[PDB]
Amino acid sequence: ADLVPPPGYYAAVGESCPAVPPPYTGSLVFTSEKTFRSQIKDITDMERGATKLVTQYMRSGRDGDLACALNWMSAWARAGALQSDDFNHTGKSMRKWALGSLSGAYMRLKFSSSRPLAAHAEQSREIEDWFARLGTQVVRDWSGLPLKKINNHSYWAAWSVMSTAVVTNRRDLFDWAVSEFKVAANQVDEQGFLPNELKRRQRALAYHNYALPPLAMIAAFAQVNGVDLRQENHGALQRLAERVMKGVDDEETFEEKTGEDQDMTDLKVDNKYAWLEPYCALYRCEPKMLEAKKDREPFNSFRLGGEVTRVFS
Repeated sequence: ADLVPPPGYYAAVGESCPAVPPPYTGSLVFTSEKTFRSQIKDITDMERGATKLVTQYMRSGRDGDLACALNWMSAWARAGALQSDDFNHTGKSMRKWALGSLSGAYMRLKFSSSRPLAAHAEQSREIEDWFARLGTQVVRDWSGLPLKKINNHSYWAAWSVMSTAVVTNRRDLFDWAVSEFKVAANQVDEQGFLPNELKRRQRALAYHNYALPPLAMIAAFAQVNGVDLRQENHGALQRLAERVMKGVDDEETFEEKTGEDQDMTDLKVDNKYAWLEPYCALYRCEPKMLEAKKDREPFNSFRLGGEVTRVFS
């Protein structure tokens, strides 16, 4: 049967157009900060602008908004943007993040019970082929790695692929994302830690928290296509999630494991707990987990397709 997203992505619509950043067709050889931000400017201007044009069409229904979202994505699609075989770790990291954001947003157009795309067949097909080509490329980018190398980058890659899988109806890509999810569930030790993110020393809590959104989104998407991943490695996802919340409350447990006082800069912002939306859709959340969900809504996370609250509701 055809791959589907969670119920929320079938939401009805409602219920000019700036010039498109030059499509990035270059080699993806970037610097991992002011330099980095500048090298990836057209990619950043794309991922934010397209997502916000989708968001605003889904809210407003105005038919110019749709035209503009599809002109933006189909320009990049038609041009073969981010397809290069010349890449470094940072450029392949950028390919998958951009796939992640744009496919996550376009999902709402693709599956809305309004059928916005019924009028835009050609441009829609240009965009789905582009996402499938990028999805096939991401798979190559993060395959044949030993456990020592499999970390947050592989998890977010697996989400970008899953998002692509459902948009393009590609079971090959679905299956890859589920396997990657399985590897990641197995990385979760008896205590709910990921050894590789324990290497991040003072950032190990932040990086543990950064792993939950991709993994929870993959579990949410797998479940609506009949693949329940909630009990993987004795409920590893729930084990990792619980452990992350004990840590954000009480830092000490991570300081004890890493021997290091934890930087709480990336546990500050509300966007960074958006994983509570798909997680509490999957697991019976306790009042400490539902309260953190209640007070920070509604979540906007570009990297997950924008309005995450609206699609888990």
